[PDB]
Amino acid sequence: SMAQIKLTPEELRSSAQKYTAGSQQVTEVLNLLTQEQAVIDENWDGSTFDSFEAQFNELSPKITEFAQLLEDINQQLLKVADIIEQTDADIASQIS
Amino acid sequence: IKLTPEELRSSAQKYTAGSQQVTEVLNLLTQEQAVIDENWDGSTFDSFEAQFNELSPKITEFAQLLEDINQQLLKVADIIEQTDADIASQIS
Repeated sequence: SMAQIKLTPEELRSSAQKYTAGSQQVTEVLNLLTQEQAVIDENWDGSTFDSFEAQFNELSPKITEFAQLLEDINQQLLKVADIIEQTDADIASQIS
Repeated sequence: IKLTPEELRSSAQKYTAGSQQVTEVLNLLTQEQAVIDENWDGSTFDSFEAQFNELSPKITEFAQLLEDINQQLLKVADIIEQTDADIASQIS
């Protein structure tokens, strides 16, 4: 329902940008450190970081789930923003 | 350990910077989730709100893990640096 949305198309698009920037950063961190984790693993034998590696692997899927949620929110806000903007265009031109 | 103290410290820096960046994103977008909720009445946005809220605690756990890894890498680096100095002194 459009009556419930108190943000303008431009405001929706400003918010959206924060979510996509956020998604990209979280992904950049995850990928960088996923790699660090392997550099360490390869260059360090023993069980001394086994608990860290297991906690990391277990949390990792939560982190990719998060990055994709943020990107999905960006996409939805963008689409809703276009819909509302088009609604204003139509009301202004089709209503006398 | 095939890694020098310097390499360990360079790696540690990445974990702590990553920890901070992940936390900053969570913080910014937690605030933005509240702005949208306050400015979008009804239950339409409830699904995105719910997913975000469920994941939030795990994002916090993840940032804390990165900082813990950072701190241990730094401790290990200190230990190995003393070892390097003792070996060098012994041979010299």
